[PDB]
Amino acid sequence: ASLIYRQLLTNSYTVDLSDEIQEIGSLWKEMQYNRDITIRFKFASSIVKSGGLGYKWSEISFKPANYQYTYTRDGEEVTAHTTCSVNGMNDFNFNGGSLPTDFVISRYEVIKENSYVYVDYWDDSQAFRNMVYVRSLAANLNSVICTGGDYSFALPVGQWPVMTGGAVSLHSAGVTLSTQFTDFVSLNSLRFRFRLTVEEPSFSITRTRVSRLYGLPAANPNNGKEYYEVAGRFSLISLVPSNDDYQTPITNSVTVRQDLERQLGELREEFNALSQEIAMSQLIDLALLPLDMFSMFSGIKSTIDAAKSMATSVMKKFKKSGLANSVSTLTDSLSDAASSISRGASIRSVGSSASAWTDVSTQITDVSSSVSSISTQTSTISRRLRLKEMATQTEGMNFDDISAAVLKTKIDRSTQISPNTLPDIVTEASEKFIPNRAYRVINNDEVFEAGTDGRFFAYRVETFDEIPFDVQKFADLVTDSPVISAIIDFKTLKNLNDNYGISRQQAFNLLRSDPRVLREFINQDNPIIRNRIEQLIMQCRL
Amino acid sequence: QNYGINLPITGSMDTAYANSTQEETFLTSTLCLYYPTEAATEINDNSWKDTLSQLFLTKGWPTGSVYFKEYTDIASFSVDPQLYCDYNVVLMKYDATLQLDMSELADLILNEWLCNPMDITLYYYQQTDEANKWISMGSSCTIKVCPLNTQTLGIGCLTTDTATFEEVATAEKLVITDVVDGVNHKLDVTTATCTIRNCKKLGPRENVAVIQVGGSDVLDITADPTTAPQTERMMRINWKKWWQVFYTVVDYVNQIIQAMSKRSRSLNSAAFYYRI
Amino acid sequence: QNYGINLPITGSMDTAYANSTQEETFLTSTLCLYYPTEAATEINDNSWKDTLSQLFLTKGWPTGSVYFKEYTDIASFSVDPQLYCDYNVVLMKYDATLQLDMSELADLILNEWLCNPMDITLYYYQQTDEANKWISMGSSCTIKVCPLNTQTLGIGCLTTDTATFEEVATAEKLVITDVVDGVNHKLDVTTATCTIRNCKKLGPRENVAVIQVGGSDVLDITADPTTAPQTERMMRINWKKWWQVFYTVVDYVNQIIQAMSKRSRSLNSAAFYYRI
Amino acid sequence: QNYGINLPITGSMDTAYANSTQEETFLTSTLCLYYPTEAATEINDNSWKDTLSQLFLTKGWPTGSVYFKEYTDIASFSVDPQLYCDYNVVLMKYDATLQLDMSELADLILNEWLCNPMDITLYYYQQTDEANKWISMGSSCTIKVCPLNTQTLGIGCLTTDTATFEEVATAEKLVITDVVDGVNHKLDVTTATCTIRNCKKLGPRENVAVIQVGGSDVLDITADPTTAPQTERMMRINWKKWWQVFYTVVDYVNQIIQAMSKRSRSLNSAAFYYRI
Amino acid sequence: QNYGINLPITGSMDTAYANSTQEETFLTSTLCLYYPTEAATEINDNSWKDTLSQLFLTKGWPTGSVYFKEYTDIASFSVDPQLYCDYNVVLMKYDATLQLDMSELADLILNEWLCNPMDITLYYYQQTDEANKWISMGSSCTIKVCPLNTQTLGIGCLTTDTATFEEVATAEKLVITDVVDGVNHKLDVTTATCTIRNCKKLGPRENVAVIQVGGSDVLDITADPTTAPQTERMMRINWKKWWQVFYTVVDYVNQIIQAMSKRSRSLNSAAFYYRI
Ligand SMILES: *[C@@H]1O[C@H](CO)[C@@H](O)[C@H](O)[C@H]1NC(C)=O
Ligand SMILES: *[C@@H]1O[C@H](CO)[C@@H](O)[C@H](O)[C@H]1NC(C)=O
Ligand SMILES: *[C@@H]1O[C@H](CO)[C@@H](O)[C@H](O)[C@H]1NC(C)=O
Ligand SMILES: *[C@@H]1O[C@H](CO)[C@@H](O)[C@H](O)[C@H]1NC(C)=O
Ligand SMILES: [Ca+2]
Ligand SMILES: [Ca+2]
Ligand SMILES: [Ca+2]
Ligand SMILES: [Ca+2]
Ligand SMILES: [Ca+2]
Ligand SMILES: [Ca+2]
Ligand SMILES: [Ca+2]
Ligand SMILES: [Ca+2]
Ligand SMILES: [Ca+2]
Ligand SMILES: [Ca+2]
Ligand SMILES: [Ca+2]
Ligand SMILES: [Ca+2]
Ligand SMILES: [Ca+2]
Ligand SMILES: [Ca+2]
Ligand SMILES: [Ca+2]
Ligand SMILES: [Ca+2]
Repeated sequence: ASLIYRQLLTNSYTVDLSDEIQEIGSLWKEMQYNRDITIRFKFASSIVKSGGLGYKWSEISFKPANYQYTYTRDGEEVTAHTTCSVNGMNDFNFNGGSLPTDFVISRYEVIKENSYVYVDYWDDSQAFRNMVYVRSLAANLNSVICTGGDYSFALPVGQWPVMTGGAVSLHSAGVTLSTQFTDFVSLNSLRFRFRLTVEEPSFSITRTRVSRLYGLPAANPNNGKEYYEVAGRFSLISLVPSNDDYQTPITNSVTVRQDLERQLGELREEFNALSQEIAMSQLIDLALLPLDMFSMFSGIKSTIDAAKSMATSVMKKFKKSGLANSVSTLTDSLSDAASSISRGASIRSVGSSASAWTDVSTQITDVSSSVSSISTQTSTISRRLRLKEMATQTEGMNFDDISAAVLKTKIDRSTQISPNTLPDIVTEASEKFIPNRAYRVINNDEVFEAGTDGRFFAYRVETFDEIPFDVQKFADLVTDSPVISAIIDFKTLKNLNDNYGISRQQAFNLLRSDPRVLREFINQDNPIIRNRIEQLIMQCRL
Repeated sequence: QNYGINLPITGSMDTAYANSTQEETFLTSTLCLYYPTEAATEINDNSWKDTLSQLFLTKGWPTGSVYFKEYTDIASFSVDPQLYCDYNVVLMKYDATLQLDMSELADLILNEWLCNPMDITLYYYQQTDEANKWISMGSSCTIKVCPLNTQTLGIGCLTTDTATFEEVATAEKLVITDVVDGVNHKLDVTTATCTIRNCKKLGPRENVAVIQVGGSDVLDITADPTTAPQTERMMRINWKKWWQVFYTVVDYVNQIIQAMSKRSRSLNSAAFYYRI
Repeated sequence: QNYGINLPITGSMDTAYANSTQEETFLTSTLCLYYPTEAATEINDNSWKDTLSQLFLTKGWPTGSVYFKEYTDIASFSVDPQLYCDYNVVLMKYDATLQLDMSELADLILNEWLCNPMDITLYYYQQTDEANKWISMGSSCTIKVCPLNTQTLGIGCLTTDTATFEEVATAEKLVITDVVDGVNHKLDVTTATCTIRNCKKLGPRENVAVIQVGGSDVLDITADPTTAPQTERMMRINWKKWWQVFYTVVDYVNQIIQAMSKRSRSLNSAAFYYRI
Repeated sequence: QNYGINLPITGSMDTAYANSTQEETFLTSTLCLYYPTEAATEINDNSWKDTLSQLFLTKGWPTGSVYFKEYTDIASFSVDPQLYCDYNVVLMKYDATLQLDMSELADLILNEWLCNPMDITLYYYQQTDEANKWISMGSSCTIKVCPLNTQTLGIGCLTTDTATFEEVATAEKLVITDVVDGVNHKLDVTTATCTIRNCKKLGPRENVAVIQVGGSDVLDITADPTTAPQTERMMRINWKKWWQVFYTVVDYVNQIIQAMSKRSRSLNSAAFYYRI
Repeated sequence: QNYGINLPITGSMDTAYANSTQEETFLTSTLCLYYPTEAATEINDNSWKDTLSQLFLTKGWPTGSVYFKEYTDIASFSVDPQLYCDYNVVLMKYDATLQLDMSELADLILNEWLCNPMDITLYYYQQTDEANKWISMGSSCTIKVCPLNTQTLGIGCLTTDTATFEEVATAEKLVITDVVDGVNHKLDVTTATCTIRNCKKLGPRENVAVIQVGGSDVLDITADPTTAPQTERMMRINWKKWWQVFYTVVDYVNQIIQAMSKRSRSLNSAAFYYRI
């Protein structure tokens, strides 16, 4: 289950890829609204003429156009407002010559297959005031044909050129949420995308060497039509805040905690309270799942926007936390130690040979309690054995597995979810879950053990009796050999052996944190292992 | 109590019976008689309440325990009826034209209800279980309901045009609406004249007995069409004069209250618990 | 499930699993704020209720859980107050001229009262024990009392002459009368504009808190002179602006709720004791 | 000392008491008596300071230890009060109209505070903890608050239009503002007339005692509505003349100092510790 | 945790040196630069503060963590200067005519002074030990002193006539008076124009450093003639351009801060010793 953390870090690069496009871009009840809509829209034309005698036009281009109308839907006269715009246009040009006399078109816009037509749509119906929290949204529409019409050019001399022809089919491709800016309020609207397909009518300009040109110029794209109409259906699923099964809001304009809080302050208490209802054996079963990104983030009942960015938002927050910086510092220290036989003096070794895993550092030191040097050394080492946990250099199930299992079983139960809450609750959970955790390394039927709390223990596997802890041997063992998380750490092991005489195989498995022995002991309702796992779960307190 | 509510109570099938407690029950309780105005009009006496109190005392009630509440008619009494005493006896005059209303009144006062406010202008409303109803009372309540579908569109009604809604109650002092469960309904009611609440029937009341004066067995205190239970608390008598009715009530107060039970009078006098 | 009986509950003094979730209160329970009209006047914002709901929602209360109720003044609010939310907070402004009234108001809402009807025309009334009071409410309650003797004749008064009655309340919107126990009294009350009820103080009303906005501690919710308890539900805050008062209420709403408990009379556990 | 602050101190429960240190404390400390100007006016004497110093000398304070500081009134004294010597006794005259102000002054000088500057013109501000408040003082304060949402838009107040902001103070010489924690607030303050700081309550101030001259217990030195502590350093006395008040202070100086503790004096006399 | 108690510290000599804390202190501490107005005049740039902030950021200080305070001249800066940053550096221009004043300023900001009030009108004053001085500050101080013999009679002066007193200051904006210890002096000071305080020198002030721009080593921060200690917090630089001075300060900010230490008095460990 710890794999999720690793994967987030591993995938953190994609987060950057998101930000780029983003900065290029700019309980609950499900209620359904399938509505048969009729989008009536149109284009506008900007015809800016150049100086001189009027033979030259500086620009003849598209311009967004607004439209209002009323139509019948299930016997309801519904007033609708739409705004049509275009994107990705081809800037053709005509250059009759350098003289002021010759027909010149500096830049005229034609929409082709590489363009897109965007249409905001709104109405005063119920469906369009329930779409603040949206689960799913999908619209189908019959394609429409937009043909270009005639447009004569105002030359006072000679034949009048005419812009005839031109046609494109708009086919529905995608619908999203959008906003209409009024004078004093802001309206939620449905913005439909339409892909263009060139059609047989080819637009040409008379008095010119222009023919068999395809697209839809901006000159007279309406072709005299009052509007362009597409009839279809849009399906919307809205998440309405409801705390009882008999009520259902007509409108969902309700405020949620994240509309007012950006730093979750009291949701920490919600999580700490949720911790009570956690089962033990089933938690182990969940912790043994290789929880990947899909498994972790598939079961959350999100909104339309939240699901679209859950993984990358979580990862954006993830590649900043103390865990990510600790991983980065460990990697840099290892690379520096490997990169130069120059500063073995700067680093001081608590082992036979120098290693980044076995270096002593700042440790401002705590005179509050009489502290042995060995305790400080072991604590400093264990704080990096945590990065060993998150570097696939462990053997048994690790504390990170338990942390991930608790995180999953809590986020699914927690009713507090939002595009900003899941970030900083996954990351801060990984940071603050099980802060005091111990590790052990086995060698020649002897177990060495260290803890971030500063407690160290050396003992024998066959019989759990403590041994003079041999620093400079625990360090050499721990730099290379597999490191085992101490789920059933020495004290619990000795208590269990004294009270519940365990077999050689059971002790073997418990030492290496084998899941099977753990779950079998839990199923027997053994108070000691249950107590230890309860302490571990309550340590996952965020 | 509350911490021991979900605990067993064990009793041997040989424990000796205790002496009669009706005397102490009368000495420690209060009795309320609800009668129409026409009863007092026909009696045509001012001291009749005092005489009834004295007769009840002859039947074992301390002077001060019997109270008499007068209501105009069944319809008016149905607007937020109040049950004051430990024991409530309601003398409902039978009118063949108000059967449903009578039933409704009985259904309200013979049963415990748990009710919530209904902002019909802001929410659609479902009835989740057969025990869920919509109790509306006021000066004049007119309820119009539009059943929606899974797509929040009215069925047989235009969700915006109230004129197409379905009339389930018109100018009602009290009405207990029961719609199909699991269906969201859009409601429009004369909110200025009446209040509508989403209520749950919790069970019987056990301290309100309805005596129907004249008529036949017409009360139906259960919305289920295939049940018309006649509990011990709903009695029926025949009458030609009201003094005989009151003498019958006094002389058989022992039997009337033997069908009722204390421990059910709420702290509030209202006919339903309310949760806003 | 066992509702009519008080069964003992046993617990272990060394029991583990002291879990908690105050969030259960926020999402399941509703909050009601009762404030005077002058507070809204001074605030002078047409959306201040929305802002306060937002701020409460910062504290975990989902929108729609918090309700705001307006009352003109202490005297008007005292006429049959109806507090229905799960948690009730009453911002009562201090008026040095209206001490007793405030006390009475608090005594009515901070305690639980079991009230029976009073027919002053028919019956003479005693107060059996220390918890027995006579609570009268209405637009103008004027209560005059004539104590009797064992021969039923008045003491310092004539039963047939109300002019000699000893006035104890004059034009009161709410008044709690305490007279000598074990003495019959003839009561003259303005029944047209006032209803008087014979009430027993069962105990504290856990889910009602009163925040006194102003002067010093003056409330006396106990008729006994020797004791003037100040329970945790009787808060007191100094003020100059009402926005400050409401901000203090919202910021410390958790402590205000902590000082309160669910109404012991309003849950299924108390079923068939008095109410639900 | 500082390196050993986080070390245990072990003491036997049988160690002999040391002799009284009251005499040594008086011989090695300084006392400040803050009184209103009306006290000096009513006493109407030019040598009363000398008489009080001599009377304190009779009580053990060497000449030169007692100091007398005069303030015009609570409002003027509340503008950055200065506490000069080891023991500060503030005689605060009670006016029923300024209760909150008195409380604020007490809450300023009876507690340690850690304040930081607030650039209300540049940034929005939050109150992180219940111990966090906004203390503003000067010639005249007028604080308008606008809570914002996650999108920085105001709530019940347009960000640009200060006229829509919520007023919490007006022409205040001192005010402690407490807004809902975790919500960003845009502040409009009369920075020209008064300064606002983001302050944190560290704990009690042992070297400052406040004697309330007349009135009742009205001081509230905690913003929490549920708590209104009356610490040993908050005295209250009744008065008809100021000479009696001063004689009472002198005679019971031992008790007053007993309610206070040494080592709480700072180099600076300010009412807070300023970090910038 | 254990405040007000001096516990011994028993560290060992073999524990390894910790990593550099310079970066963390720069990240978590604030720096104040005090310079004369002529500096900003000569620099003649409206954004020089921003450039210096950016350069300090190149040296590791977060943007906005460096404050630039301006003072007119030494005399104006000696009017109770308030140094509130974690690290304070005072760029003091040298003037041969203002040597003593310069020293006085240093003696007030490079040391720690526990000051108690002085009522010259009421009490006579003596300086108990060599660490006790009389610091007077304000618009203009003119201190005249009359030593008194054991007969409380002036020595070379008349207690009644202040013209016979001895002048120790004249029109001073700050002066540290050191008189013979153990002698009671009658003081005549322009109290209306400036204030005097009895101050004990506790020890060095570690967060304040003084950089003398131009001149020679003239500061004498000790009243003792036999000692003229140039501490590590007193720097001296020769200058021609103020831009050069500021570039020197920012370039060697590491060395300047190294010479300084966190104010021992202003921090949590000093709680109930003098502050925080
Ligand atoms: C209380 O919490 C503990 C751990 O926090 C958990 O084991 C227990 O099941 C919870 N609830 C009960 C009722 O014991
Ligand atoms: C109950 O009734 C019996 C017979 O009527 C009588 O003798 C007895 O005293 C009564 N009381 C008790 C407590 O048995
Ligand atoms: C304390 O007081 C006692 C008795 O009053 C006296 O004998 C002793 O000298 C005093 N001082 C000490 C340090 O015990
Ligand atoms: C520790 O000291 C080294 C040696 O100079 C230095 O490079 C490093 O930045 C210091 N700090 C940390 C956190 O390693
Ligand atoms: Ca009816
Ligand atoms: Ca219809
Ligand atoms: Ca139904
Ligand atoms: Ca039926
Ligand atoms: Ca009389
Ligand atoms: Ca009253
Ligand atoms: Ca009584
Ligand atoms: Ca009392
Ligand atoms: Ca004030
Ligand atoms: Ca406003
Ligand atoms: Ca606050
Ligand atoms: Ca308080
Ligand atoms: Ca000087
Ligand atoms: Ca002289
Ligand atoms: Ca001296
Ligand atoms: Ca010297």
